[PDB]
Amino acid sequence: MKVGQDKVVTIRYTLQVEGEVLDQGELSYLHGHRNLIPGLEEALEGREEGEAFQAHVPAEKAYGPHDPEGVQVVPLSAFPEDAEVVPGAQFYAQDMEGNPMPLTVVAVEGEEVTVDFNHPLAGKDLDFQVEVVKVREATPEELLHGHAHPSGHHHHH
Ligand code: NI
Repeated sequence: MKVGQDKVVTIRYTLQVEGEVLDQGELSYLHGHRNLIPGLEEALEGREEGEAFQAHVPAEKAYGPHDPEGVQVVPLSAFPEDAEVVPGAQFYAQDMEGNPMPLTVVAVEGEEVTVDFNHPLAGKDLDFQVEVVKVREATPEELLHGHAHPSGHHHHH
C-alpha cells in the first residue's frame, strides 16, 4: 500500500548534510502525527512500498531558522561547577518540560556566558536517500499513543 495518514511506515535511510553523512539506519514511524520533520513526511507521502528516492528537505521544512534571539547571555553558575565552559563547547540539556535542549557556548566573559539555544541543524538543508521498506495500517493502540510500536506489549505513556 501507499504511505499516508495513519500508516506505520518502515524506512531505511541515509541522512547527509552539506555532503557529509550524519546518520543512517532503519526506523518505523506513524505517519501524519508529526513524528518526523514535515518535509521528510511530505516526500514520503503517497509513495508505494518498494520506492527508493532522494529527498532534498530545505531548512524551512526541517529544523527551521537559526533564530538570532536564541542566542542569550546566562550566568556561569547555571552550568555544573566542574563543566568545561569555553567558546565552542556543546552541551545537551533537557528543557524544563523534558525535551532535548542542545546548546552551544559561543562566548565567555567572567560570569557571563553567551549560549546558542538553537538546534544544531537549524538553517541546514537535509539530503536523504530513502527506501520504503514496509507500509501497513496502524493498530488502535498505535493510533491512541500517536506513534509506532514494535510488538504486542500493552503499556501507557
Ligand atoms: Ni507506546
